[PDB]
Amino acid sequence: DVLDEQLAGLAKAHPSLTLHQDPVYVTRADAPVAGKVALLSGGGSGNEPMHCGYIGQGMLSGACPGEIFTSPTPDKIFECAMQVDGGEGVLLIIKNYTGDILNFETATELLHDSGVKVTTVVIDDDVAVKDSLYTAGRRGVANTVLIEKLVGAAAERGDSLDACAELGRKLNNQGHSIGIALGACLADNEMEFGVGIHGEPGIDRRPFSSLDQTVDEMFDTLLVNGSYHRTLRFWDYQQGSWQEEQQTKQPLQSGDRVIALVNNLGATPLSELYGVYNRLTTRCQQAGLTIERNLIGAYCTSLDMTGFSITLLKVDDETLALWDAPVHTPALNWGK
Amino acid sequence: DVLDEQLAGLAKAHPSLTLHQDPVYVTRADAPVAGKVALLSGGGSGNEPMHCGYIGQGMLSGACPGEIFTSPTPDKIFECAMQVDGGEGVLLIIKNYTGDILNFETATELLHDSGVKVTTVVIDDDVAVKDSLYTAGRRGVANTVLIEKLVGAAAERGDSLDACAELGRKLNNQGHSIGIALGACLADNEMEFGVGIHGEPGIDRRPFSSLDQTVDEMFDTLLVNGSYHRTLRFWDYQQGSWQEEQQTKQPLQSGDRVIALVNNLGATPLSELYGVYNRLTTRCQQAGLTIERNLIGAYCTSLDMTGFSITLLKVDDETLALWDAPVHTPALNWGK
Repeated sequence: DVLDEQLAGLAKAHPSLTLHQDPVYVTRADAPVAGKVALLSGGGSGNEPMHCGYIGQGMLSGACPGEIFTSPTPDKIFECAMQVDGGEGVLLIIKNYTGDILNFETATELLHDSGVKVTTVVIDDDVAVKDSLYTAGRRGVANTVLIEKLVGAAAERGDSLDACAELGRKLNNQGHSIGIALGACLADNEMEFGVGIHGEPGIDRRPFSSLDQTVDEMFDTLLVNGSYHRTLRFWDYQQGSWQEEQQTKQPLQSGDRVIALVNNLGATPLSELYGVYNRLTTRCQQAGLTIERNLIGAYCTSLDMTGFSITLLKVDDETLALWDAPVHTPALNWGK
Repeated sequence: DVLDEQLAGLAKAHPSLTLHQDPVYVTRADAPVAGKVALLSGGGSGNEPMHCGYIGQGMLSGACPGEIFTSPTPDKIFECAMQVDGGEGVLLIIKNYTGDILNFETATELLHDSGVKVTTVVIDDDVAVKDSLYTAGRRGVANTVLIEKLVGAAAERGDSLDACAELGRKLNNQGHSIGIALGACLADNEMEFGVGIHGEPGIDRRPFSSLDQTVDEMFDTLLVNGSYHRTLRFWDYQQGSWQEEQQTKQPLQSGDRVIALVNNLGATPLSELYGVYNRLTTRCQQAGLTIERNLIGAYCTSLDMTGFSITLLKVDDETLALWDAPVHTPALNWGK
């Protein structure tokens, strides 16, 4: 019952959302919104507000929650996508986990065969660990939030499915995240360095000496692990098939302008996140990175894990315009 | 250093805020704003985003943070008030703790003597305990956030100092809060029932059985402890003296329309607060209470305490209009 009660609570708190039953998924109350590319995501419960907190104008059209840390079944994704399609296509944003990849792929193929124009964006921003417990390649973590906002803004503006997907894929190649935990959702004064959002092990356990030193090593790891080459699969709706694409991320470098996300993994005092941000700006300025915009708070949690993550996303004038554009969701709200 | 770093991070993250030094306090960057009543609050650190997260158009003009769970010294309050005064006077919002009461009282007096038109609003919404560790009467807790927004909206509209204060005092008499904790910032499956935001003891320690049963008894206590008679002290700037006023709160009753705040005390998973809200709505509906607006998240924390509080505030059409009015702060943002 607890998950059901939680979802009923969400629907009651937010009349602008619609909680569907049999199967369970969540959409904007006004879905389908005709005339715009629809954005859809989803994944396990326990990462709230990701993704149901991001449903609204300028962001997601709908989301499909699964069981705790467990991919939604493909029926939820298929039915949600059908519900949100506004005739300009549906963009599926998928975090890189083996379950999520499998279920979103099953749904995507069937959607295409049912006449829905669809394609995909995979998120693999976590720089810490290659081939973790539930992931081939790198894990999809808090950069998903930033990409959902930016691609959400483009869709809301009227950009085509192809333009939205291309933007999503580009941003994914330019975003870098790392997380640490001081306690699971460890010995005294010890941290799990490079932790995942489903409790997966990091690079190692190591001493926690101070907040400042912890940020320093997270920041250093973003730079050192920033270069990354891998194959990602995307749906080509013209051909009606999966296409593999080899792509390379460049590390962040001097001259880069970034959006910074300092994210609470569940149980970190907010005061401490401002201390994290303080050290982050100093390391950014020293490395010739300009932080243009920031988000600080609980945007991609891991239940009640004690820890935090840092995400830096390279941006330009055009992406900043997309950032500044209106968003109206439970977790992010600004503009007219 | 760590407090200093956290405040530096805040100032870096939000250029709409100005961090002052010698003494330390925080104001809107555009303060003093001419032609509008200025709103000021403050208190110990450890309750973030209260109060620095509420600085901005439609809410606080400034805030005076103290040391952890410790009132700001009166020099901070005096100097902050001087800075923010826009020639229409300053309203000081004070949570009912002996330290805060003492320090804001010292500052208010000196402000009046220095030519600043000033008055005060005391918050004593916590229904759990009378005469706690650091409180004469009832503790001031999360309803402070609600009053800050509503009075903030009244001041921004151009209401006089007296109207703003009268609104503040009235809302204080119609707002009711209670909190529980499952872990300090307890035995197995035991909760501290009626905990305070500085870790003060509650009504007692009692079993935790389920989230629904906990909400039931929190809600029942709001009703049972709702009636309250006490003396509150306010600054009469016409007489230039402290004036005692005896006032009585009525309990919420069938027919009342309310704003609901479900508040994370620091380490409760967000999903769980929606579960709390689900049950709260059911009990409200059963009791003839109409929840008109809600806030769910971390608005008045107690460092990394595991627990939550529920606040219900009686409202009417006029107050709902003030709720819906624009607000632009780090922690609360909506409207044009």
